[PDB]
Amino acid sequence: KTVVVTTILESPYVMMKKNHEMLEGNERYEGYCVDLAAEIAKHCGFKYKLTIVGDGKYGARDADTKIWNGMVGELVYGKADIAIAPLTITLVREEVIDFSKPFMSLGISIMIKKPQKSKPLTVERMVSPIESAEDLSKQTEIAYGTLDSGSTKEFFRRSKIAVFDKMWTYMRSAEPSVFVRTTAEGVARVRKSKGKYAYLLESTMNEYIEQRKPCDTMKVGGNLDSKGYGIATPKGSSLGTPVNLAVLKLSEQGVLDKLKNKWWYDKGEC
Amino acid sequence: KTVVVTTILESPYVMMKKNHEMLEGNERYEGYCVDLAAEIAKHCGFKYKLTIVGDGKYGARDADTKIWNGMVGELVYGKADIAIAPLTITLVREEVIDFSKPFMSLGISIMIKKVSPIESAEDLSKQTEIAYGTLDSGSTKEFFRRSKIAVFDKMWTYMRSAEPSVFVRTTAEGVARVRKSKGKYAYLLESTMNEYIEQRKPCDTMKVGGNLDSKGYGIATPKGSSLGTPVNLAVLKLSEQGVLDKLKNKWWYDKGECGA
Amino acid sequence: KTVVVTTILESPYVMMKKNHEMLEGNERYEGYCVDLAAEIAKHCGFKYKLTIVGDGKYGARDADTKIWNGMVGELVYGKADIAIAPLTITLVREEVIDFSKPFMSLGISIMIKKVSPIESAEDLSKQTEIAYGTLDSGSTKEFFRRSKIAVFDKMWTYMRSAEPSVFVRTTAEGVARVRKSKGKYAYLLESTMNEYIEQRKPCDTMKVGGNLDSKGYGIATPKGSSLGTPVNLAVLKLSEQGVLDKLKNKWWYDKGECGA
Amino acid sequence: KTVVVTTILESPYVMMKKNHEMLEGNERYEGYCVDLAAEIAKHCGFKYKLTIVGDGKYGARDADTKIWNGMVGELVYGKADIAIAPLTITLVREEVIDFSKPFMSLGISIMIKKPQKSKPLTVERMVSPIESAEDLSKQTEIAYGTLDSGSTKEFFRRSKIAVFDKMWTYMRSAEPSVFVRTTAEGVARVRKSKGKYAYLLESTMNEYIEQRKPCDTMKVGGNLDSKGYGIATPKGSSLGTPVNLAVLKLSEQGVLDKLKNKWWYDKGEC
Ligand SMILES: NS(=O)(=O)c1cc2c(cc1Cl)N[C@H]([C@H]1C[C@H]3C=C[C@@H]1C3)NS2(=O)=O
Ligand SMILES: NS(=O)(=O)c1cc2c(cc1Cl)N[C@H]([C@H]1C[C@H]3C=C[C@@H]1C3)NS2(=O)=O
Ligand SMILES: NS(=O)(=O)c1cc2c(cc1Cl)N[C@H]([C@H]1C[C@H]3C=C[C@@H]1C3)NS2(=O)=O
Ligand SMILES: NS(=O)(=O)c1cc2c(cc1Cl)N[C@H]([C@H]1C[C@H]3C=C[C@@H]1C3)NS2(=O)=O
Ligand SMILES: N[C@@H](CCC(=O)O)C(=O)O
Ligand SMILES: N[C@@H](CCC(=O)O)C(=O)O
Ligand SMILES: N[C@@H](CCC(=O)O)C(=O)O
Ligand SMILES: N[C@@H](CCC(=O)O)C(=O)O
Repeated sequence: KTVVVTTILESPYVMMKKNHEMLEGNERYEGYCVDLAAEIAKHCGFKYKLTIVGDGKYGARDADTKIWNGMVGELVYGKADIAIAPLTITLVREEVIDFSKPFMSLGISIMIKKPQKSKPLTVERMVSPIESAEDLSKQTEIAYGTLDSGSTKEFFRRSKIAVFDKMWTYMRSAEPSVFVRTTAEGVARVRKSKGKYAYLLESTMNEYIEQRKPCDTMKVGGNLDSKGYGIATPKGSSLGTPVNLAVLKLSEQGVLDKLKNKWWYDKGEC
Repeated sequence: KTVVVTTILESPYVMMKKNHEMLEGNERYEGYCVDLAAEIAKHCGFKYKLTIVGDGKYGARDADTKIWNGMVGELVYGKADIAIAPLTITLVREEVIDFSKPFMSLGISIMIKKVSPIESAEDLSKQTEIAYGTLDSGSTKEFFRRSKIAVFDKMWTYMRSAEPSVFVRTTAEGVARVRKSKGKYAYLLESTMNEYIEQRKPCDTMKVGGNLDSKGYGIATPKGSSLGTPVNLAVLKLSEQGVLDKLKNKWWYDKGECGA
Repeated sequence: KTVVVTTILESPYVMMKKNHEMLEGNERYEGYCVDLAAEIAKHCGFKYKLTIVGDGKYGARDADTKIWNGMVGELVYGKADIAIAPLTITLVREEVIDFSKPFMSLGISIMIKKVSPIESAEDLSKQTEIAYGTLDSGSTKEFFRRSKIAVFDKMWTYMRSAEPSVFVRTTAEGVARVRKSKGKYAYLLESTMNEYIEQRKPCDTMKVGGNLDSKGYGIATPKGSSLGTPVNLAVLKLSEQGVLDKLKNKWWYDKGECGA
Repeated sequence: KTVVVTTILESPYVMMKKNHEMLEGNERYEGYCVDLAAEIAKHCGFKYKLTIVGDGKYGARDADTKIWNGMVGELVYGKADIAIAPLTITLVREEVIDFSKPFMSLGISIMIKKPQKSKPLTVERMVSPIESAEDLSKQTEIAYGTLDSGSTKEFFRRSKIAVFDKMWTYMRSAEPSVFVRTTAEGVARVRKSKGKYAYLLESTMNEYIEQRKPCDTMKVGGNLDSKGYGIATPKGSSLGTPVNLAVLKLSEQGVLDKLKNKWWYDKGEC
């Protein structure tokens, strides 16, 4: 029996190959997550089929409707067996699905358009109007937002820290809406907003986008928190312990480090 | 029913208080792990008693004996109910005990005395002038022993065949040996311990290069115990509430007895 | 019995003089390989005739047909008696023809137009901005095809799946493509050819990095022929007498039509 | 049946391990040649034993008696089957034994004691009294010699080049004898002669000795010629073709390059 591996289209985790029109099956996709699935299969023998989540969402719970959407919803309602995707381990998600040990460490970072070089002996220096989350919250000329139906938005919603609470209070009543539907949409907003929009995304995606052309964006400050990506399985499933053991084996063998190096830094430019 | 909490004396995780002679119970202990244990107990809602492991070892399996020692042995053999200590999450340990989600990130680092010719670990393995060792009965030693990476294979080949014994009994003794080696001995240890040592007086040791790999400390529970899910949710809630970051800042950088 | 010698038009190995239209026989050819063939004939004591291979290919076997072309094909199928030419000694060729001892050392080198950002082979593979190719039906292409090293595997994967065809038909064609690419294309060729090109006008190309590997040119002879031992002894005698070094200096640095 | 592999005690080709007193068999020795023999065995399956030539000589054709000695001699007379050792491919040797493709390139170089750095804005410069071979031949205040019963001595003996002929003419009638019995003896002579002795050895050994402590010797100029080391085998033997094919396989596979890098440059003490 073949199990369903749900995932989301997000570079560099899951990207379509250039010649993907003539290919079929799992060979159309490429990235970190497809290699992770291949290594998981190598550890524990099973047949898997790569599928993309229908709504293109990571997962969230509506307050009034109380139905999980995205990959978490797909896993909860039995439409998938395992989610090998950049899914953030959160307390609310852990109560409805099973998470393995983290395979990648990350944190919430800020993305802004890279400032032009300041000419004024004849040294060149780069100065950005945002240096930390606190000054980003204090100012009001640059709008900021997160990804809709994501872990960062829920983190800001349920944060009792004064700075993060202030940012959330600004976000919930910002006209026009500062929330985006996709990471690429947020990066496009940052690029075309001429320095008047800051995107709050994970540090891994931020660094990856900064490492590729045209590299007109930069990451400012440090990470707002420390989290991780976990492989998710439904509650009471027989694939949880083998997946956790496989992740631990890959971590000890150094496969994860080599995968990160070959998918993030060996493919950068500029 | 009071829950026995095994732990090890390792700064800044667990320390003996200055007036611990005139104190009883858990009130004679201080550190990151003490506050973490207090918050875990508050979240779960149980009474706990802090106990120090009889042998100052984290845990390992002896060859041709298959007997666990340290806090891992204290857990597999029913002598303890939970282990709130800087216990590295490893593949070998996870097959006998239940680990929660990591609460602190870390990695293997190199500590030398205060140009830094050694720099990275590859250059350290490329030079026989400087000796390097690890802590015995620890995750770093097992990581080096089982490593299939070529560089780490050469490092393990050196350590296993070296006279005198390049391994050390305790982390404090290892950093002392580094201090008194006049730049001839290098210590391999956890990144958090290295940072804590290098931020303290006399600040005669420094950390060179990045982390060799990345692991985490987890709260360990006996396999099949009923405390695994509650402590896992407690760790997740503490991480999302910013408590773990504030505790690390309090016990690593708030004091800062050095100029940096 | 006149011995048919097959060779390829490559500089400075074989050239068609300047007034070849008014010359017949071997007198219309010049170069390192012509002098080497003259020395080999003088040592062994046989009359020889220089012929140019019909197709300007060094030699390879095509998949699903198992037919050799070029000088290797000229030797395996009995069309030639000996091959004095810059023929790289390779494992696949050695199983079908007899190679003598190498008479010239060489290696695979990278060249671009006139500090180079490309630097070594690893950085060249990493930077997708610059395209790199290889001569068709040569030993470099087969070296990259059969290579199991990861970096060379990436290079070969790029070359096979490249649009337009990153390969070239002749060495001069690749030289011209590098010259007219304005620093966008890099050529992968032999070290000796690279040095000869870079030491000639207009001196717009330079060799970067070191040598990817180390190989040698050998005098090829049909398998199980009576000429193998005499030509091997002749090559050894020429090497010990310093004739090969003298010829290389004459044809590589004596002229030197460049600013260096 | 197990064949006999004859070797020479030369570093870093064949070296004894520190704990070689309690070891037996092929595990006693270490170096480049033992790994070469192991790879040859892996390519073509056979059982081999490592022996050291009795007289400790590479091989030379003794005049008058016309009897070969050393590794070449013991290969000719049947007491050895294959010589995996730094044996130079020469015309005289090729006529009595078989030689494979060269597995390592080399040349004749000059070894002199490293001079002290010159005191003279405040830059420090290194100046040596010998820069090439012809100036070494011209002067007479510095003695120089080669290895007895070696390939370099034979090369100088039959060389018709004017400068090499002049060096040979000086060498044959030099008292006390400038020739040494072992490479280590010549290096000791260079070190203890306080700049009044130059040792002519192969470039590989010269570089290896340069890279190790106390590194008080240096190589001046360039190689006098271009040669190579071959895997010798008796004339009309069945092991010549498999040995040649294995050498080609190792060269194309990159094994030889990594072996040479690990033995010569990885263990650099200076
Ligand atoms: N450098 S990285 O982000 O690619 C990365 C991050 C991590 C890795 C491995 C790598 Cl390569 N393994 C750890 C795992 C190992 C054991 C301890 C924590 C989990 C279980 N999680 S992690 O700390 O999130
Ligand atoms: N900054 S730190 O080292 O004290 C640190 C490190 C980590 C924290 C929290 C903190 Cl404060 N939480 C994560 C946990 C949270 C959820 C996602 C990964 C695990 C489960 N583990 S971690 O990445 O090892
Ligand atoms: N200096 S050079 O490249 O023209 C050159 C290169 C080489 C020469 C001679 C010269 Cl002049 N001879 C050797 C041969 C001689 C004997 C030892 C190795 C082979 C057999 N091959 S080589 O190392 O490929
Ligand atoms: N760089 S090195 O001296 O260790 C070295 C030197 C040589 C190598 C391989 C290496 Cl790694 N292979 C060549 C061989 C390969 C094929 C072409 C010439 C011989 C047959 N001989 S070589 O040119 O003498
Ligand atoms: N990785 C997040 C989504 C990305 C983001 O919110 O920035 C998740 O799994 O929910
Ligand atoms: N904290 C580690 C020990 C430190 C070390 O490996 O030196 C463990 O629990 O195994
Ligand atoms: N001279 C080489 C061809 C050069 C190349 O590989 O580009 C040969 O004989 O195969
Ligand atoms: N390699 C040489 C010996 C060393 C030398 O003469 O310098 C030989 O095989 O004879």
